[PDB]
Amino acid sequence: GAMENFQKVEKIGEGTYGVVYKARNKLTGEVVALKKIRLPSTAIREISLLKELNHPNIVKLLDVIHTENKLYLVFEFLHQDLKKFMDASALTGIPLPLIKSYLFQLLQGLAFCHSHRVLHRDLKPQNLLINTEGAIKLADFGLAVVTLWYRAPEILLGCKYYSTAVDIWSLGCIFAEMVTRRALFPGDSEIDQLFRIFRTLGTPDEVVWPGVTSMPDYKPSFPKWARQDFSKVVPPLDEDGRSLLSQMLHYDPNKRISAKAALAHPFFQDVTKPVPHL
Ligand SMILES: CS(=O)(=O)c1cccc2c(-c3nc(N[C@H]4CCCNC4)ncc3C(F)(F)F)c[nH]c12
Repeated sequence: GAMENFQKVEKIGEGTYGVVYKARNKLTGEVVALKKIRLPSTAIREISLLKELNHPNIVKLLDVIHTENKLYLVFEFLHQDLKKFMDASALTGIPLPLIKSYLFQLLQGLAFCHSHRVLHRDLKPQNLLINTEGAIKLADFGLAVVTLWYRAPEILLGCKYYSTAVDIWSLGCIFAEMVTRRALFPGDSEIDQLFRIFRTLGTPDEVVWPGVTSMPDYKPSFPKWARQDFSKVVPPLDEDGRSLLSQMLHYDPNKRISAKAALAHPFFQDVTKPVPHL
């Protein structure tokens, strides 16, 4: 069939959706990442739309193959991801110029996506792919144990209708993690995740987040924790970085900085594109 054209090299992982292989296209010679999804006409169209969402900081969707109760997604292959790179840089830390470069590129990717009203919905270090050229790319565009660490509070509080702000939240959480070498909000249940957020950022109220007390899963019985200083949260990040990060972690989605506006932030005045040691 269609899949005879792909020579499996190795299983590279497995997710909620399905299994990912490193594979070789026998006709093009291309090395690819191949996702097998076990099985809808709406997914076929919504995924096919991702084939046109092409940007240098988005992993390239080469092919959508719907054959025989199975959907295969053929993607560009990259050798490393940010979770593994973070782990390999634990003793030393990712140098700030590279953190900055990565954050900048990811915001370009988001800006592009968000300009087309496409949300990612599920940014996490594992799905941010890096190469030897200094590039970082968004992968695994979510459609609409699964990690909760990068989930925006409006999602946790039961907002049915996400805005692009959910991605900015997630990227802020990733930025802080690259800086501190520890996850910002490592929740192990939805309530633990929400309360970890509250313990750092203050339990939100109508002052800081108009509408919060009407949200579907908002409970008046939530404990009232006070906000901590950001200088406590992400030392030794500089004032530009902390200012940007605070704007990316605003509780209210409508106050949260956009990707486009983040790209103009003074934090990026001295941005460069270093090459990492992989
Ligand atoms: C989170 S999961 O279960 O969905 C999953 C499992 C395994 C690989 C992937 C990838 C992926 N991985 C690579 N490379 C791997 C190489 C090994 C070090 N991590 C990166 N290259 C391209 C992709 C592509 F986005 F195109 F699908 C995306 N999601 C994955």
